Amino acid sequence: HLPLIAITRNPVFPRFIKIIEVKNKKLVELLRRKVRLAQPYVGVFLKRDDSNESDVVESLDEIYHTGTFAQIHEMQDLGDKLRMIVMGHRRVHISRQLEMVEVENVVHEDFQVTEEVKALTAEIVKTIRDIIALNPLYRESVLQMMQAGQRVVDNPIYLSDMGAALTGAESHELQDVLEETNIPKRLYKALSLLKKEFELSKLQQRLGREVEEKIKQTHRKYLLQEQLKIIK
Amino acid sequence: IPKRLYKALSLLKKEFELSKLQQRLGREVEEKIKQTHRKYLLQEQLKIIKKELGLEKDDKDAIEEKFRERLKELVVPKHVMDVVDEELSKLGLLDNHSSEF
Amino acid sequence: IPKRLYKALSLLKKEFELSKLQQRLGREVEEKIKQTHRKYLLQEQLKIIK
Repeated sequence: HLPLIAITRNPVFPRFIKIIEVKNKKLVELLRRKVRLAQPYVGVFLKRDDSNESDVVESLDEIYHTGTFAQIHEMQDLGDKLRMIVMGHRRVHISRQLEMVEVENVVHEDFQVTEEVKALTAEIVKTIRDIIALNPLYRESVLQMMQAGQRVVDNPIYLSDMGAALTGAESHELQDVLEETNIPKRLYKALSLLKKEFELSKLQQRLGREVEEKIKQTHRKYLLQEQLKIIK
Repeated sequence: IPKRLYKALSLLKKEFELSKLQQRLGREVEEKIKQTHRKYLLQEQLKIIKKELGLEKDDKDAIEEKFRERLKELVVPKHVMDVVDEELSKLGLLDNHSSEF
Repeated sequence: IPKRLYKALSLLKKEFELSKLQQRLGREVEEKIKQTHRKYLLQEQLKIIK
């Protein structure tokens, strides 16, 4: 029941530490007004097409109905005066933000047989492992800490979200995956997103080795011609 | 001995069958994503051409862009236009600092 | 004895600054060469894709 925040280009994927550094100075007044609460919290939302900070403060329809309530970690202000840390813990999809009413409709229906439902997880983690091996993005200690063989994945949906967060697809695609209600449908799209990044990555590696090997085919023949010259 | 041998083989068969049906569904997903047009892949490379450097300064592209938006305004003919286009190709061949540049 | 230690140490620091200056100068010139050829890789990638 707080006025909307100026997210200012900061996606907070579920189970993914993130930082928010809004440029406006009117939000610092609200951040200083909420230190009195015993259980403080802050929400994180996603922006609609054609981002505009003036529309966030002018109108309240721009922000998506989805929200991510969470608890604060610690304020710092090392360099800037507005450096808050954010995380994605409590997802919400407001029925009507304009008319804030909210409800934790965090559906996670699953069929009784949960045996063949983890076969897709194996493909998601092997494809993500191949994305970080052929296209290394993040550290590999996090993958060894949270393994699928440890039985510590109390929220498979959250771990799948953690895996789908590695994709660089525009925010809209993430919103589209969030709109999906069935679990295999969003997982199928997440796998598709993973391959979608994979195509670009494989293209980039082929292009890099191609240009580099072309440079070598240049200079190696120059080494041969240089040998020719010196013998001449 | 024959029971353990067949059950072990069966375990390999069924686990491979799960991996095979899932891998086939994934190959089909790969086919449906590969349906994405080749323009998207070449467009990714097109963005890579413009996103290797940070700024537009200290380059022949800068001058090429001011003169080329010019070219777009003043309605050049097909001859002089193509002649300056091929000459601009040479200017691309020409060095950033050469005295002839 | 502490004065000779002071003067000898002063000589050590005097050499240490000049030496560090020479290495900094060398790495700077070399990094200019690296940024040259690396930007050549970027412009070459631009060429090949174009």
